[PDB]
Amino acid sequence: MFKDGSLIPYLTAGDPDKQSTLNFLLALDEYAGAIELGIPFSDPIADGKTIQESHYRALKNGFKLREAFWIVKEFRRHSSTPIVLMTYYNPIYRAGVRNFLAEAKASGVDGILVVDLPVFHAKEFTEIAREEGIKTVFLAAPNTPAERLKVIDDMTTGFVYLVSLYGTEEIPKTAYDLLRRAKRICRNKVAVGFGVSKREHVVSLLKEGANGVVVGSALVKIIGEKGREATEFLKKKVEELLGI
Repeated sequence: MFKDGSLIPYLTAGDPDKQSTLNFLLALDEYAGAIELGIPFSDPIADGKTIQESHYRALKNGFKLREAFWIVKEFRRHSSTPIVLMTYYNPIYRAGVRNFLAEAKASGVDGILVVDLPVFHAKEFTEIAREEGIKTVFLAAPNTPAERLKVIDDMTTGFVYLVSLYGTEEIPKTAYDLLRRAKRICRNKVAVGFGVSKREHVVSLLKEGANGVVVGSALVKIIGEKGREATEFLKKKVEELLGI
């Protein structure tokens, strides 16, 4: 869904507010090959400490689901950079799958990632997504075996997203091992969310086969620290990670 060598920012919607989120996106767009926009959820059990707290912040400040389409729609007025919406199933199941996908498609979303999509629903989800024009993005962790990777790659229309809960400040062997394994199997492009935070992390991961590197924790850390004034700080962190 993005160019090879891409840096892919991840931001939580409504952290600290939908307005600041828009500002951050517009500020990082020039460095982004694609963008992941996260929908805060009450029980973000799949996320690491940093991202979990951004979910809490966003919600505390009173974020509401569709406030995410506002961010996208507005962003679209300025950019055409691919946008991937990341969410938990709950919000979508409760709000009607097809209805959500359709609305997202209208707001300008290109692909969706449902962190905890029940395998029991995977198929129907992928089909509805295809009918609504939304590309799919599936996750795989260090404990995802070769056989599951294949099945994941086969249902993926957007790209395969590899993560590492591990954190770091070096990238764990187990994470490199996952990338390596994913490359010998996936036909789709793969992006990695391994909690990078240093230029060597970006250089290394790209060199090792990552089509794109996601950058979330490093950005969300700054945002929870600088609030609405995090903009320029984000630009510098991204430039540092880019070597510019």
